[PDB]
Amino acid sequence: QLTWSQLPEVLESGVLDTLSTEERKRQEAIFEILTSEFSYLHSLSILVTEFLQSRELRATMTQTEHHHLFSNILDVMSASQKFFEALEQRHKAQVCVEDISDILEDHAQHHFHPYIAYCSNEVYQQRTLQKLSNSNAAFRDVLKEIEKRPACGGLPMISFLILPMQRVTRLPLLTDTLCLKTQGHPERYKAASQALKAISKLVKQCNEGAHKMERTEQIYTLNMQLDFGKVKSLPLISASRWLLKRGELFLLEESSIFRKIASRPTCYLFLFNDVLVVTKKKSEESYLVQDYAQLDHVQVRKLEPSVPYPFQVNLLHNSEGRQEQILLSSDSASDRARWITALTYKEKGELPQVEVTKAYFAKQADEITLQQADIVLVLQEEDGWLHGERLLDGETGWFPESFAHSITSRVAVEGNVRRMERLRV
Repeated sequence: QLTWSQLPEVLESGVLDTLSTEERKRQEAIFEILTSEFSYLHSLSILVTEFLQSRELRATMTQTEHHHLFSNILDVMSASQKFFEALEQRHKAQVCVEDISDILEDHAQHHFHPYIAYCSNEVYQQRTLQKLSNSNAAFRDVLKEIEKRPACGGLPMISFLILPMQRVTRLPLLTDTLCLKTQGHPERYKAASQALKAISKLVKQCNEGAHKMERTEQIYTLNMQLDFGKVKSLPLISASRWLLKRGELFLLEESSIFRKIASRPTCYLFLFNDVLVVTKKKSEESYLVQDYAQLDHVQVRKLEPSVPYPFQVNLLHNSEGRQEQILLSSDSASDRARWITALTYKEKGELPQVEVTKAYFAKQADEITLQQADIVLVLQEEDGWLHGERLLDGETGWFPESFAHSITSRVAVEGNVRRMERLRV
């Protein structure tokens, strides 16, 4: 609750009477990094004490399941503590802290490596929790009882496990504000900038690691599931191929006008960044490929209108070297837009800006996870869904428009745009 200005030691010193307002802000900026860091470190300790070190929870899982669930949280927690400790000594030593940029850069360059591993392991962590919740009875019971305990603060385990990822994404914002407020001293500003570059570099490494691990898992898992026996074999595995969107769609026939809303034939699409694969789902883990085509040679178009939201996918060069047209429909206007936006994947400042109001977690390959106060540029709006590019890292995704509110005041708008340029890769 207390701010640096309200801090008892700062009052007794009475440095307030003679101190530039910008410096008061630099000290509040440094104080925010330390105060935010402690709350996270405390939240990490709850995760370690109530969940990681729960013998009963370990008893419900296997030696291997525990590693995926919790990962190197002990290593990540240890990294956070040493960092807070360095910052704290500076805070205790003097009423007005000279610099913390040296600690910011040093830790990001040499001691923040655990975050990259922890962030990259998210794909496994998520699937491990889901498998445990859906099919492990013993797990569900024990976790609820731990969640009921007062220390968790009636926060669920998942929200603790996502905290390291959230902090590292916000570290550049806190360091940025410092750079803005360190402009007054020339020598310090350069060091503060050194920090943002190192801090922003670390986020890039964590973001890339998450993508490499997640796409590598998807390409191997999908490679087994897609059965290319009937058609000309296509090598799916590649270190470059990733999944744009997957989904079931309704097959449309022009032969019959009188369609039904029951027992409608369907097809399942896997759309990769460079290839579209048309399959028909046999099991939950087998899909029989019917055709495929390079995204260079795929056209998409809305169909003139029941079975609403129809669209036509044209394979100009198909698996057999020929041309084929697929007529599909979806029962969601927003869903059709997401398929067209993906299928046209190959194809500034006047971009409407929105600010996240409620944390949103991505449920699909299209979507982009967003936490509160994240800014997102808006690219397309359809049926209550916004296709947008995250201001912090440039990642683009869909999310419901209900989680954000329009920012119209230019002074804010152009501030975020000028601010995004500073952290732009």
